[PDB]
This record gives sequence, structure tokens and C-alpha cells, in this order.
Amino acid sequence: APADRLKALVDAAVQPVMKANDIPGLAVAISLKGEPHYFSYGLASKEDGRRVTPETLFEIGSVSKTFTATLAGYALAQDKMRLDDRASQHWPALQGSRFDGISLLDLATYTAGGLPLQFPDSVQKDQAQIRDYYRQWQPTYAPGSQRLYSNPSIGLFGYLAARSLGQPFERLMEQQVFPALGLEQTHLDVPEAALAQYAQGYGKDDRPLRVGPGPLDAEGYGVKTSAADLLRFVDANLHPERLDRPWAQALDATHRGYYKVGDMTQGLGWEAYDWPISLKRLQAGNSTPMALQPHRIARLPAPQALEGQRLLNKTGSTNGFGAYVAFVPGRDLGLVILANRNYPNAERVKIAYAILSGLE
Ligand SMILES: *[B]([O])([O])[C][N]C(=O)/C(=N\OC([C])([C])C([O])=O)C1=[C]SC([N])=N1
Repeated sequence: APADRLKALVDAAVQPVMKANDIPGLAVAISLKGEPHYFSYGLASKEDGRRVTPETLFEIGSVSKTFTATLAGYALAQDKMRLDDRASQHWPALQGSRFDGISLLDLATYTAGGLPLQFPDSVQKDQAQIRDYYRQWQPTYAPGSQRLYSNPSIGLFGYLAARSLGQPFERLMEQQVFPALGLEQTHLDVPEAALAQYAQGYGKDDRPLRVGPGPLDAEGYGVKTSAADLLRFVDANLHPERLDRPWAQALDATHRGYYKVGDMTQGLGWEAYDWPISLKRLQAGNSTPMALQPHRIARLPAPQALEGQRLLNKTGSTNGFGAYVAFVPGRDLGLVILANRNYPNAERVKIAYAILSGLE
């Protein structure tokens, strides 16, 4: 009976949304009172008929920001940086720039003063171009005052966290972070031996789309992972105490809220809501206006623990893919939804809300 009821709940949430958004393939993974449950739908590749499984690799886009935040949490645990550091402390090229007056916290939480959603098209994936972009950038408004969701912002946060540890960002993730979290199916650069698992992404007229190189891509949006590995990461977030102590502290650093915008409390990577909350309010917090427009923040007088009666979440998108992760610390409940079409955030949240409501 229980396996039949859980399958009926997840199918009822997923199937109409896959049909309505023409999603070729979708993987669900659920952590429920310490047990994993997987539901796999459709095709990883339409052309070769490869089916989605819990081992299929998807692009998770900005869910990568929670991994970037975890690396910064490790640098914090090691006393190699502090969130109140000026950004230019960690990169001499930025000395004398406006990054002398911008904190690592500002970069991590998109409050540096109007760093845009993307690097401009004039900035290619090239160390000198990225360096020169930051050297010349000037805030539109005071650092710390307005949230503008931004790849160059948290990208530079990750880049500087890696500099504080004295190694390149991609090497630290591969050699230290993924192994510490027990993640063997999680990649910034998918090995040749694993390419057979890499789903195709789909856009307009089913154009094939896998993410191409971009400036600070690894830090902002570069992770490819399976539903099973991403649920292992959610389970690490639900139980940091099970990891070796520096890594427990690194995860805990991603569960601290600094300010509110509407119903959302901003952490490092994770965004949190009170739980329960209406589906419409969870959709609104993950809406296009929240992501694309500047919002004045309401700063907390001290950092707030993102635990208990809360939902922590993150959306992630690339041209071909749409991911969503959510978990409820105080209920030991976690959810991953990975798809190979970039379909609306509101639809991702609709699936998740139906599942989380029915596990409740
Ligand atoms: B992340 O996945 O949130 C980073 N997102 C992006 O770079 C892109 N869109 O950003 C918005 C519109 C905020 C979103 O909802 O993801 C992006 C990259 S390629 C593409 N089609 N969209």
C-alpha cells in the first residue's frame, strides 16, 4: 500500500506538468524519514531513446550556487576568509577598485550594488577579460542596500573563496568538496567515461542545448549531477552533523539568513521560507520579477538560523535544463526535481508543493 500511495502522489504531481511543458525527461528523488525514493520519467535523449534513471546527469544551473556556498563555508571554517572581508583582500588585481568597499557577504547575497544577472556579452571566458570587467565596475547603488540576482556577483564570491584557499575553484570542488560530501556522480567537467549518462537539453523546436563555456561558469551554474547524487547533497544538508566537523560547519554556514525580501530569507546559496506557506507565495518568491528586478532588502539585526519550520530551496536553469531542490530541516524531508527542458519556475514549484504537501 505505502509504495502504491507514494507512486500515485508523485505521478499525479509530475505527469501533468511534464505533458503541459513538453518535458522530455524528468528525475525525482525524495528523502523521507531517512529513506530515499526515486521516480524517473521519460527520455534523457529523444533521438537515441535513452531513458531517464536516478543516475542520468542533468545540468542543475544555479543550484550550483549552493555548492559554491559550501566551498565558501569550508574556507570560513578554516579561517581563510570572513564574510565581512573586503572583496579586494583576496585578489590584488582588484586593489583600488570599487571592490575595496564591497564585502564577500555582499557578493554572496547579490547586494554588491547592481552587478547584473549575466556578465555582458563583451566578457568571454578569459581570465584577463574577467579581471578587467571587475576592475572597471562601479555600483549603481550603495553596497548592502538592494538585491539583484547575479551570476557575476556570487561567481566572484566563489572565485575569491577559492583564492583564500590558494587553489583554483574547479580543482577544490573536484579534489576536496565533492569527495567530502560522498559525491562520485557530480561534475563540473563531465568525464568522457560518464558522457553516456549526460542527458540532452531541449529548447525551441527541440533544439539540442548543453551549456557552453562562460566567465565564472563553474561558480555560477556549472554542476552536472544525477538525482541520486543531488539527493545525497540534500541529505548532507539535512544532517550536517554526520560529516567530519569542518564539512559539518561548511554546510551549517549555508543555513544562515542575512536579510528578507518579501517572504524569502536569503542565505549563502539557499533561499528560505516559513513552512507552511501557500503555493502562490512560494511561486512568487521564485518569480521572474524577484530574479530580474532590484529589491530593497530588510537586513536582519543578526544572522538567523534557517532551520525548523522552514523550507530551503533553490531553482536552477540553463538554456536546456530546469532544476529545483527543496528541503524542510525540521521534518527530515528533501526533494530534487531535474528536467531536460528549461520550464517555468512556477511549474517546478507546483510539482514540489504537491509532493511535499502529500508527504505531510
Ligand atoms: B540560475 O540558473 O538561476 C542562473 N540563471 C541564468 O543564468 C539564466 N536565467 O536566469 C534567470 C532568468 C534568473 C532564471 O530564472 O534562471 C539563464 C541562463 S541560460 C537561460 N536560458 N537562462
